[PDB]
Amino acid sequence: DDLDEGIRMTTYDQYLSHIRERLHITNVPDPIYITGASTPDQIAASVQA
Amino acid sequence: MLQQPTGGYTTLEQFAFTIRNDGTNATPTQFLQLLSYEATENELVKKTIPTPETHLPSARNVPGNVYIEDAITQALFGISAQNVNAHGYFSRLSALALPNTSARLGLDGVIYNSETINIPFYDPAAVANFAATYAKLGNASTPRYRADMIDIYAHVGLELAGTDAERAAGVMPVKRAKFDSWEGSLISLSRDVVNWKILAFLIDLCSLEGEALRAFKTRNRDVFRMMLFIMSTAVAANVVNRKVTKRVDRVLEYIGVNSMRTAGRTATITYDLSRHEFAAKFLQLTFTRWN
Repeated sequence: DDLDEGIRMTTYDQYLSHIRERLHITNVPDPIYITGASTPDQIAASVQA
Repeated sequence: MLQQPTGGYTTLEQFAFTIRNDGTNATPTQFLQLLSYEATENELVKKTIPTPETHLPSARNVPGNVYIEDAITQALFGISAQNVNAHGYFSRLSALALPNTSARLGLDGVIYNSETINIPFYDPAAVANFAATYAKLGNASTPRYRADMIDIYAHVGLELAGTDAERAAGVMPVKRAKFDSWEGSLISLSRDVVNWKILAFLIDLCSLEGEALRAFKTRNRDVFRMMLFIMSTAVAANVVNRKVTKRVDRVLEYIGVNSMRTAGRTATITYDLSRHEFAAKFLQLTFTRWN
């Protein structure tokens, strides 16, 4: 444990208000959708862009 | 932000179309069994249906947001007297028809300009095809565009009261349909079928593909034969109720033949001149998509 690490969860409405209108100012393609299949390869590669 | 697995939003318990009668709540399928009919000898033959016109009206700039869904039902099955409605914010729909738009269509039956916080809405991709067909309902009273309020009704009666043995030949004998009733009856089904979430149905028609369209049309050919019955008693010439010993029947004059004024007056739901043009524009637009 440590009350830290693990995974970071946030509600969709909090995302659209703060994160979505701010990453939108720059010319970066919108965040990639999590795959139903596994993509532990490009998860950060598409997040890199 | 609900999505469809190609089962469609109708394959869901979120919103389901159920009539209330018999002291408990029942599904449309159970109701229709009560509708028994005979023949009166005036052949109601199936004509052809002319294709709609592609031109889409323009959603004149409008701030705020109108309840696009409200009016769709508030005209068709609206019970309480509805005044002239040929005018109105009835075509904000087309503002969803274009590819990249931000305007979203929520659940409950609203059309937001910008998706706002905490509001569940249909999928932005499958609401596009629904618009490129129904936004065309904006020009319902423009002269040289309006449909014809006579021939479509022939199509309607062959649906809710046509035994297949007949539709396969395209011709049927005019019927007089009577089921058994209770108190308010015809008016009660209207106050009931109004709040049904019609958008939860129509979206499915323009998206779901042959695999899940043949299966969709089989489980929902009854939710259609319900909002088609009420819409019909707003046309019939008479509503006089026959009497048994203790029982009461709601004989309906001539389903499937269209007159111009309601038999209900007081007994059933009523249309208006501005609504006759509207029902013909809906009934015409929807049949091509269905059939």
